[PDB]
Amino acid sequence: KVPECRLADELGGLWENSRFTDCCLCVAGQEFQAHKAILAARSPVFSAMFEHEMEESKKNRVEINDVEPEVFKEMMCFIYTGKAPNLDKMADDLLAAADKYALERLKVMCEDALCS
Amino acid sequence: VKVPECRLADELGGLWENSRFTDCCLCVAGQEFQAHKAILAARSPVFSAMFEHEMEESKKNRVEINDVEPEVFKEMMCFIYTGKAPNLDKMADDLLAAADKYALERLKVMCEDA
Amino acid sequence: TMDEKYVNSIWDLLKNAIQEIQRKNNSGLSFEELYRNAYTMVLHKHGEKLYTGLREVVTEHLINKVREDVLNSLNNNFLQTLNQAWNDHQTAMVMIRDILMYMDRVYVQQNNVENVYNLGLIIFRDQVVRYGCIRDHLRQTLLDMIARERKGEVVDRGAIRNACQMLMILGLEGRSVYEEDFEAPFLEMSAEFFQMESQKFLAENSASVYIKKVEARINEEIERVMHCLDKSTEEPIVKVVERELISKHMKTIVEMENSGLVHMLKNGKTEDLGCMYKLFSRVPNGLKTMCECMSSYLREQ
Amino acid sequence: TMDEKYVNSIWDLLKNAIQEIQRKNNSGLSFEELYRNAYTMVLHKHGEKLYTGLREVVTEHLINKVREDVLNSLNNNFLQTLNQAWNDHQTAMVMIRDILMYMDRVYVQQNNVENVYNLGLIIFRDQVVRYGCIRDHLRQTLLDMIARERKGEVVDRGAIRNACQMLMILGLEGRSVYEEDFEAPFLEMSAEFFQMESQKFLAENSASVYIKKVEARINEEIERVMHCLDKSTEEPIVKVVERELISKHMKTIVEMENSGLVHMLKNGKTEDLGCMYKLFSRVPNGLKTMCECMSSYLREQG
Repeated sequence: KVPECRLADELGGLWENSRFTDCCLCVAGQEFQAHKAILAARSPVFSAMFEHEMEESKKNRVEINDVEPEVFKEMMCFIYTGKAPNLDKMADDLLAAADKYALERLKVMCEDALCS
Repeated sequence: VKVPECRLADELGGLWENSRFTDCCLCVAGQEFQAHKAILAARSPVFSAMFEHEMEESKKNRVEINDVEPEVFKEMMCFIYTGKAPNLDKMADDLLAAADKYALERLKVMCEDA
Repeated sequence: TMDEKYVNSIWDLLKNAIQEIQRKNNSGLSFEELYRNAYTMVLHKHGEKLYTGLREVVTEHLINKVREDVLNSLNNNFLQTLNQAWNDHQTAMVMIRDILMYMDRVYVQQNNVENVYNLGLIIFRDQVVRYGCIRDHLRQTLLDMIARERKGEVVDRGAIRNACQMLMILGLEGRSVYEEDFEAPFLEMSAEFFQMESQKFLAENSASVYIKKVEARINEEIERVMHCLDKSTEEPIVKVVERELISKHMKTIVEMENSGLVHMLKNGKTEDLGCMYKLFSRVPNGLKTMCECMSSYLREQ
Repeated sequence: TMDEKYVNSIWDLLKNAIQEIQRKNNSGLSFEELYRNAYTMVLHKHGEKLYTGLREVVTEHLINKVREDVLNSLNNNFLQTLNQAWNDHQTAMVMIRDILMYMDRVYVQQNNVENVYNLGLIIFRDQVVRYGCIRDHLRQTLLDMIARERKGEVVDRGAIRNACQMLMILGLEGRSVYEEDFEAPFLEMSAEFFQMESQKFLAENSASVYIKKVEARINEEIERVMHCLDKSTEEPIVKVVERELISKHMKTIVEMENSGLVHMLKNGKTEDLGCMYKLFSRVPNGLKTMCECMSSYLREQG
């Protein structure tokens, strides 16, 4: 018998364990390590941020001041694994965060929560 | 309200199939392919070790493999990125060898079904 | 209004970023910051002010700075000046699109306006490429150098290729602009040229040389289209040269004295008789006519 | 024998590479090439040749180079040198096990043999740390530090801690090596010291002071475990303190002529009696012993 796919959980490990990371996201002064190619494949806003020759591409660093780190952390979990286990607590902000970074499925997952 | 189905395998597929933001090169049978170290490492402990150590591949960002047919390689890469092996059934014997060599368990089982 | 004084502050920073991108000074800027700022003012429903300001800024540049570069280059390197403007314009727009990306997503379809990139294309086409003085000169330069190549000269095919493809892109996923600006005047002038040509070539009174000359021209009109002009132009140009070199003069060709199909038959010319089959088999009544004239010679014998 | 020669041939490349890694020359090597060769031996049913080959190449290095290096450092930065060989070998074995990964997955468990890293550990253990002269010197160096720190000296506590942890790991996820090579003599040596200490304390000639001196001794020995030794040694060293200083002298502490429990129990010394209850409750029959000396006394009054 064939095991369930494991893509999500394995990718999840890269973010959890910070393996082979290539950029730094400073969120309200908290530095987080991540991977350009993965943010880019999942969010066209991240993708455009890394593609151009702007301060973020040059320094491999993003300064994010409008997202709370717990909320940012849930957004990142979604980016890498497609899941957001803690969504119910911050559904309000996460939805605002999802919409800013064009994470479409996440924006709808959130909307489902706000309908209750 | 309706939650759309998960799209992680397809979005990631896009990095492989369009060579976007690549950091390493794999030369197979004289054909160069671009890949992502983190993605290969996460999906294969063989690739993971390979890029963890201070060995030639790590130093040059380049891997020379002469043991896998390139269409089989291209399909292994396809599973690594997306968890899908669309052309498995016409290459099942060779895709098996490759998956067992690079410690891709679920692929090895998928292949074994022939 | 305090809330509408902030909103005007965001646009100023944004209008400044766009001009700075317009000048090729991209590196200093912060994508997040600019993107966040444009997001914010759309988010607050100021989408309209954003869009209108964008239209004003892009237009002022292409008209005050961009149009003047091209017009102060009319007699020298006009094509390259136009092409760099176009290349520079594409480059800016790709970075202005992306910082304004949220507007493309939640504002522009919902208000039935063009998206950012297409707006840039529309402004560039109307304010630069279609501006009377440039429009006419572009067309003349393209056609004239094509005319010169036909008279034997060597011209920069490269620039003709770049210029045609800009016209294409300016058609928005369609070929209207290339078709109205270039292809239509091109077909009009090729007709008048192959008309004069064929009458000059028939003034040779030699069928086989007329046939070889025509094939040469036809092979070349096709090679120019496939390597320089848009590939959709193939059919119209072939149709134009076949009508003017072969269809209009078939009876004249097969019936001309001392060079006509009868002269070749009696002589037994074969190499010449094959080259004539290959040419007339291009046309609608082309072989049918050869068979009529040949009938009349077989009639006697 | 031509398939013999082919497999010999592949082993030959590997062995060479392994040896370069052992000399830290790894930068020139290709992980793909080495892994692929190792994989090809197992794949073709020659995991035994690979396995027994790995055993010789690692044994040869540890005997000839690593051990000689250590033997060159007796009484000359011995612990630092042993620890340095320990770290180098750990780094080497991490590179090697990974090149032989296929083997750990496909051969090792199926054939009831140790995985690669543990075979590595077993050889370091048996060829370097338990080579006669090194094993002696490790044990007495460590014991001599502990015994001098007891007397007031300041010794490298990190070094001891690194040596113990090493001994731990060499026991394959159990304490057998740490226990036999360090702990068993540690306690034996410790017992001798405490018994001597008990003779001093008994010259001070006060029960409450003996009792306090012991309370402080237990605490010194617990803080030394937490900071230098494997935590699993806490209970064992505490049992020896208690045996040597309390169980072996309890009647003598309790029945002391002037400071004895009877002396306390009449001179109204509640705190001291308390300090005495805390200490005697630690050991078999400690309270029974106090209750007895009390009981005779209470019985005597009438």
